[PDB]
Amino acid sequence: DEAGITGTWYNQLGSTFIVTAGADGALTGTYESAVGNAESRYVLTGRYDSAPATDGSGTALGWTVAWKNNYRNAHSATTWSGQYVGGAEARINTQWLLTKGTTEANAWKSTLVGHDTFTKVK
Amino acid sequence: DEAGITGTWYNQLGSTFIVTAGADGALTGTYESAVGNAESRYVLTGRYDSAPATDGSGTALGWTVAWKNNYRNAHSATTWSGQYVGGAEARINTQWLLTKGTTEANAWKSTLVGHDTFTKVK
Amino acid sequence: DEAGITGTWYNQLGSTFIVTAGADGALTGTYESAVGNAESRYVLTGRYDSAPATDGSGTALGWTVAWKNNYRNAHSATTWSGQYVGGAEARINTQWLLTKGTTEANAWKSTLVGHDTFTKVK
Amino acid sequence: DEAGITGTWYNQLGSTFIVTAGADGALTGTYESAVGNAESRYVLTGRYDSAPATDGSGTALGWTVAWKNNYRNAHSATTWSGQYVGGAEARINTQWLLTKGTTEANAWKSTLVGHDTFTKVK
Ligand SMILES: [Ir+4]
Ligand SMILES: [Ir+4]
Ligand SMILES: [Ir+4]
Ligand SMILES: [Ir+4]
Repeated sequence: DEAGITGTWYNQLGSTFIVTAGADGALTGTYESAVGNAESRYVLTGRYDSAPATDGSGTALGWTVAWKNNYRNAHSATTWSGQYVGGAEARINTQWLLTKGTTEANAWKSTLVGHDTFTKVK
Repeated sequence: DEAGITGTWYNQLGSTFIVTAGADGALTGTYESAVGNAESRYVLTGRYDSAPATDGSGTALGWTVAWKNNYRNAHSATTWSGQYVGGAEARINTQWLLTKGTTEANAWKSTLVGHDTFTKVK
Repeated sequence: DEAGITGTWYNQLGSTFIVTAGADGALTGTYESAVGNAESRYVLTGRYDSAPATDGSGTALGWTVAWKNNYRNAHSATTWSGQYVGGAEARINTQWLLTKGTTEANAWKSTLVGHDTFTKVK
Repeated sequence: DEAGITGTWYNQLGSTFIVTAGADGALTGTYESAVGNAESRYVLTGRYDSAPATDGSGTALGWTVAWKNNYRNAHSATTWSGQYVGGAEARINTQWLLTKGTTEANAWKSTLVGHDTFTKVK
């Protein structure tokens, strides 16, 4: 699935996700959010199962973005956990955790949860 | 915090997390779970905010492990979203998402959620 | 929104959710899952904000189902946290947590996470 | 476990959770948060598995609080999904989802995730 994951992806919020899969299971690329305190590109890095079960199952994968680059620092980070589903309508369906730096007093409200779907089009 | 994150960490389940922080905000290392379908070490990769707010806030960070190495393939992946808290009792408090490859029929039950705390001792 | 929430709802998995809103903010009804270890109806109970912000915001709400009734006991429970969005395309968008009874050894893998969308049609 | 769940519980944040279990599997009571936009008591309602597996497994359960009462309205709701563990150190370990009413534009950032542990003491 190294081939199928590599490329440009778009989510329901209009975010852009550009990624390269390594044969060992590495994922490198950049992310650009369409929402929130973000601006231009951010590095992403991750892992994917480089030998998925041959039974029509998705390919598990994950990545992280620290929301710091040359333009802004949102003092936060998001990780995406999900699976790549290939074929004629190729999808990466994910749930994500966004954590932001907080004082220990405010740690209870430090983590947002949500879900994104990525397609090759739009 | 590049200095404080780098090193060996242990969580409440007895898992071992060895990590190196880059100055640009990179996190590389290996993970060894004490539970589940895992055996020996797995690559991890991630991002961390390399310039945290000076106000006593934690440092946001995240990483991913694809549960595939030379011994086993659990066809799954876990991402950790959380923050590093330094000082005399240094902690990485996280929530994690574990996704496993599934058929689209079973995608509703593909994702486990939980939380880990890492300390330098134990 | 007491009026708009009350009624029969359907989610993307084909599940059926029948609910009555009280004026005090109570939610009572029954749930029938289309997937998993479930069969016929299960009681649900919950709360909703009975005075939402007049600014075009959704109405926060939640409910719980213990997966035990006269036919089966899945020894689990699911809670839905989300918001009701009214108008011509009325939606309840939720994320859900499904916890199952486990031994303390297996507690790390006790909780599934996912998301459901409910509409009045389909 | 109807007996063991009923009573007053306290979490790591210093919140107070007073609950009555019905024999059918109902949970009614009040919640008082020690943090956030809350003040005095809020109704809670929920479900619990009223016949847990005899194998040393926890008892699955869940509840909801809409953050509206006579004093304040936070336009939000939280659901707790978890299990009751009895014995000499009785615990309700939960993960929780807090959703707040938002505009559809801001729905991506509407949901906080976290975890609470409740004990009978402190
Ligand atoms: Ir979806
Ligand atoms: Ir904790
Ligand atoms: Ir959705
Ligand atoms: Ir805990």
